[PDB]
Amino acid sequence: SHRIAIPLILEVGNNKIYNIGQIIKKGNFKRVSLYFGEGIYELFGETIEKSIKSSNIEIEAVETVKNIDFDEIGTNAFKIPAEVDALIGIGGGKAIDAVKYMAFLRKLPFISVPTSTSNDGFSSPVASLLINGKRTSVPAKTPDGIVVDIDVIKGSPEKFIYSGIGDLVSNITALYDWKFEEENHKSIIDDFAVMISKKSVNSFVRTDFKSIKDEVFLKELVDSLTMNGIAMEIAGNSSPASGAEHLISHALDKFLPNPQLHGIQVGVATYIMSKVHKHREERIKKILSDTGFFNYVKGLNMKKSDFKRAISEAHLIKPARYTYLHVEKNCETAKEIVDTDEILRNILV
Amino acid sequence: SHRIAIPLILEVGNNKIYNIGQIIKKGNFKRVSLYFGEGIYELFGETIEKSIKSSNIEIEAVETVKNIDFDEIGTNAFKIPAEVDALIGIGGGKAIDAVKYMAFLRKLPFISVPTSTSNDGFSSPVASLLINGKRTSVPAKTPDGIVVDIDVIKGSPEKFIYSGIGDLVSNITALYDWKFEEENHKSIIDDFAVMISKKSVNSFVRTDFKSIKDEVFLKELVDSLTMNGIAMEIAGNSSPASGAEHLISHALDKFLPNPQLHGIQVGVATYIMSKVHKHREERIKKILSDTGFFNYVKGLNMKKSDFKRAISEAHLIKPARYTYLHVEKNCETAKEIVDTDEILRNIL
Amino acid sequence: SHRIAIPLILEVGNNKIYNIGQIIKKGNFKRVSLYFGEGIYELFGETIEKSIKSSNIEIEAVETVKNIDFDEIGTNAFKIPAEVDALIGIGGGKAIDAVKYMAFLRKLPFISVPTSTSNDGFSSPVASLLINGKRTSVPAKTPDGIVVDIDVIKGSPEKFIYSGIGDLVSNITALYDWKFEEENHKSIIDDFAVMISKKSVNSFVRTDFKSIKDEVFLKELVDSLTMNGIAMEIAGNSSPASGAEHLISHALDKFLPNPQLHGIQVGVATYIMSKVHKHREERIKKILSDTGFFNYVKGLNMKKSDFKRAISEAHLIKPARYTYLHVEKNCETAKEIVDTDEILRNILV
Amino acid sequence: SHRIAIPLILEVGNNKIYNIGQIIKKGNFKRVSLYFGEGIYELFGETIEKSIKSSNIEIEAVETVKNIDFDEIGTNAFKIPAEVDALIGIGGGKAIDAVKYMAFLRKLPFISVPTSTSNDGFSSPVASLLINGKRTSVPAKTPDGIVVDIDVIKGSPEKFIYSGIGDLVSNITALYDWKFEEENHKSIIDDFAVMISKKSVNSFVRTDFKSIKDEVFLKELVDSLTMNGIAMEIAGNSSPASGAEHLISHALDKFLPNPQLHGIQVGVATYIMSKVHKHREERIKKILSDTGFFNYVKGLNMKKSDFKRAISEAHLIKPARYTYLHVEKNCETAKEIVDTDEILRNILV
Ligand SMILES: [Zn+2]
Ligand SMILES: [Zn+2]
Ligand SMILES: [Zn+2]
Ligand SMILES: [Zn+2]
Repeated sequence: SHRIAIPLILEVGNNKIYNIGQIIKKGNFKRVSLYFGEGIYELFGETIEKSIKSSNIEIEAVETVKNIDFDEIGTNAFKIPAEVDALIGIGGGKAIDAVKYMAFLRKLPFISVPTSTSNDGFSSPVASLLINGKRTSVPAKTPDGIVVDIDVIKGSPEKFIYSGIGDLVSNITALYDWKFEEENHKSIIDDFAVMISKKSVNSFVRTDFKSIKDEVFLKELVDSLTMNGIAMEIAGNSSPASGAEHLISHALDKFLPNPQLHGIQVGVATYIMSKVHKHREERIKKILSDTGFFNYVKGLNMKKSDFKRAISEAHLIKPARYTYLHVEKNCETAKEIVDTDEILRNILV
Repeated sequence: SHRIAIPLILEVGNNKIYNIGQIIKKGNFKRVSLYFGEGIYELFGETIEKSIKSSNIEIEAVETVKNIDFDEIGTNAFKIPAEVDALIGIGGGKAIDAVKYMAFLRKLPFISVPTSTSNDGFSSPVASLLINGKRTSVPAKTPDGIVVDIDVIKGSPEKFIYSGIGDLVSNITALYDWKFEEENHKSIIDDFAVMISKKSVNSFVRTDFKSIKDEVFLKELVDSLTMNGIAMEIAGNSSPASGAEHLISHALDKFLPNPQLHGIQVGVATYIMSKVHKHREERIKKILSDTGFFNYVKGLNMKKSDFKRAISEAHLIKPARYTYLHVEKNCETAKEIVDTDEILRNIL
Repeated sequence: SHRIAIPLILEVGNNKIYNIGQIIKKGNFKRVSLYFGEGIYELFGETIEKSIKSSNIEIEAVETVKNIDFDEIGTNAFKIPAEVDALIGIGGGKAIDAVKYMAFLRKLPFISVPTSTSNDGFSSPVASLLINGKRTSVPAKTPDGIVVDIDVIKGSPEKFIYSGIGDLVSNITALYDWKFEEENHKSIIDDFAVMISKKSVNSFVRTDFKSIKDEVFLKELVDSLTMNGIAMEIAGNSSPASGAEHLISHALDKFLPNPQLHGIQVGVATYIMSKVHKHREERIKKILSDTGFFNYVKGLNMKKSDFKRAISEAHLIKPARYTYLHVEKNCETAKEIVDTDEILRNILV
Repeated sequence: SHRIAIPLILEVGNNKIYNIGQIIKKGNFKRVSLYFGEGIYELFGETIEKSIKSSNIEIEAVETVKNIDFDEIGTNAFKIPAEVDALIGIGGGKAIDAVKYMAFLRKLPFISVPTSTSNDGFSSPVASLLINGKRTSVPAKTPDGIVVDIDVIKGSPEKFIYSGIGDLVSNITALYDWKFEEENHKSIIDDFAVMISKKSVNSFVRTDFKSIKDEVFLKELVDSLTMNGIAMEIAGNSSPASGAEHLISHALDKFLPNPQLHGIQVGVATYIMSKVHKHREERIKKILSDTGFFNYVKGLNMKKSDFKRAISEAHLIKPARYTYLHVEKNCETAKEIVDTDEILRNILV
């Protein structure tokens, strides 16, 4: 008994920041507040303000987002003046998630304007926040508008792109777990959500590329991450884009003091789960190699022992689900993979 | 650009508590947590648990709700185990609103089982909580189920019934303000929401009654309060049930340390607004008199001065709206009413 | 897996016809066609046209509705110019149902402006048409707008009001059959649909009245009939307003050459079913007596034998349902009622 | 003020016919009727029946669809027994559209099982029928389920594949016209609809292929055509997949006694419109050449003069729209293209 809110505004391409005003006019907002990640205003602020003001939209306030702490977010949410019609979030994944959550708490339209794509948070119904010092995924609301400027994304640090590659590829293992879950009568698949998620991913995986900062490559990456969010909205849950691989990453977040980027953790987890599933192994290996994902991850010195533990505790994150990692045998296989596999032996310490 | 979630389960009548298990089976919940207001478990707890367990539904936890403090609610919300499918709230208005808010934060189905009807919180998309020590109305989510046992309601303290009468009669003034707002191009009316809110209220207002603990009376009261909540869900905002009269009450809440029951404040506010509107004055006067609402309110010693200030600050609660009290002249009229009116001179 | 379209426009009261322009402006229609029942334009046409034109809405065409024949309706439907945004139907039940069906076939918004209330056709998702010479209830679409002028209704012939009373009171038995059906696992009740249908009916039944042309009485009658239609739209089927009593009437329609008004047949059927249900008998008897419904019906000379046959064949109209009349014993009881009951002995031949 | 019904069931791939029973079980249908196009039962009937019966679903009737005449369809619609829960249509485009329309008239769930893909009728909310001897597109309802078996499609006659290519490629010009329309304030674009239609098409256009009976090629063709229909359902109108190119085809249908396949007419129209738009010309030329669409069309001897007339009359099909062909200048340009263009000089007489 669930309701679907497909975003009204979807713009991925060139020259978007400059035209943000005309882009969001479709929402009929009279009065907005802009929330910028640190340093972001210095880069794009004036242009964004000019653009919005010239589209005859008033700006109540311009603020900076400094953290993803649940308490500070709730405080700030209720500080938002009652005459505000809409929230605009401009920045990285953390900034987006914070503003998204405020809009959720105040039941306000939210426009997502990410300056990087480290994951699909910028398009989805879930927010990643700090809850009692621990990074945690919590229900929020899907953005009403998503505006991604590929020029801006071109300029982002490569860590965020690798992170995005990791969160995208996870759709392959997530869908497999979802099907396994259904076969075990522990859920029901949403066919359309599967179809779009699958199409987004397969489009990306097939795209030729010279480098990861390639415009065509980035446009495909962003389109798919956007799609993933909408697929979640359509399904009414995270399954289209979140399976065991995600549960592994969430488990890591609960005991590591300094977890790596969500996308990075999810990517490694996806590789692992592919070998456990014995499904789409070559595709996943190829994309994560060819893009330099594995290369990059080696430099981070993630521990085998931390993954082994996350694998064991993955099921605790969503105990009513039934992924491969809700089965003890599959956990042991997963752990044996982490100890044996050649790529892992290389990129993990 | 808004989505409507009409509750799946609606049950108002006799022998509901005992059958709560079969009633909620429709939701297909596998594992629930029960939250009881203080003293409520001692009264209905065992029965409720038995009923639920016999319908093959697992109970993860049974807890007590001790406040409506936003911080504690958030803390408790994120303590709810991940395997929980649904939240059931059993108790008074404060208890219900707390559990409802947790369900909102965790995106979980919520079953509302009120043991009193002091207001339409038990059926609506808004929660009344403490925010920085101040009672404040905040967005939440409409319950997925509402189960009201009229026997339990029969046994509630009269103060909650009077409160309920007050929150119900407010529909009359709210709808008028809403129409005024539309005429001033500051919103658009949702015709269906107007229809059902109007029907619930008119049904109640016409009902003959010996006393306020009359079963037919109570059943009507509860039906309308339930309707009000669904009306709000349908409209996508509070306007079907919340106009200037409510803005008055919310304004009182911001400066009074010890506000009265929402319903009580809203009732008095409704009487005042009727005279300002010069609309349905006799109906409102009659119902609030005949039920003993006014008598009851006299005993509370609410101050004329507090109402006058609330009237002046009502507009600040929702400055983008356009109720009668968003116009200075109508505020002066409202304040002259509080100083003059005979009933008010008596009960304030 | 079903979608709900609550009407955008709902207006029941005084001075509605004159203000039809301003009332429908909310729909943002640019170009409409008006369909009038026979004689209806003579009464209200100029006013309606003036009002619409003065609200800056173009009128493509003004036409007359002459029948409820399915073939003529389809032909006329596809003659509607492609530039037409909306259809307005002004007249009696047959006229409304015809225009409603055209709007259904062309997927056009429909505004219902009934000049009588012989039944809830003016507010519901079903149309009553002639199919192979037989009156038949068929799926259509709920109006987007309903505009009922109580002054116009005041002036309608009494037969239509009695018909309306009959179609309204049927909620009581329909809801009982629906509950019975659920208990037998042959359907699932929609709680909200039950609540509103129940509230509309109970409001009406309790209303004091001097005569059936009383303004307060008519306003209540119209509100309820309107509610009944919306109840059906909400449930996604007819059950909130259509039970065995309806099946009886539909069965009569299949073998009678000259059936009486839907409402009239339904009313008598409702009385019968109340006795079969042994539920709300006194209320139903009281309302149908007090309003003069029974006295009116006596003049029509409906046959006991026709009702007995309709009772036997009721189940054939909807064989997958499970009302009381899907059980042989209850049919026998129904027939014994028609042969015995004092009121029926007086008002039927 | 419009409601979206995304299909519950979407299956495109191998071994689908045989498993139709398990596939449709998700719909919880208790009793269905199967409607087969001519000759189709002989090919797949027994298997389909077995499969359905073994999934514990009753089959009320098995019938043959013999045409797309509106009158015969209405007659047959109302002959469907009241206890039927769902209609299953198995066959070509005409067959599918006929059964779809019956489901529309009886407000019944519909499962689309196409044995060819000559167009996106099998996934969309519109039906192509004969109205007064003229092929005409009319509002229906989107299927509740779509089941396409690529093995079956492999074995279809090439003319349907070429037809499908033609109806698919039209998305490129349709979207351009839609944007033009919006710029002229004559409609509002649905961003998500644009995104999926665009993604389906671009996926197909990029797919390498040996032949048009290539399994990967076909799977992509079918996925996109499926997507086009859902895009239409999402938008609440046909614009995502129907622009001037379609208006041209529909205009041909109104004066030709023997029109060619919708898809074929649409494909040629799409080439023409691309040159008028001066947009995506090379892509469209490449795909229609490389697939052998143009060579195939040459054999049909469509007349230049017919296209010129269709171009002039295109606007009459939907006069309230504002496509390029709602502007006189663009019409002469289109007509000069038909007289001049090298490809057209070759493939048209
Ligand atoms: Zn993720
Ligand atoms: Zn209230
Ligand atoms: Zn009826
Ligand atoms: Zn087409």
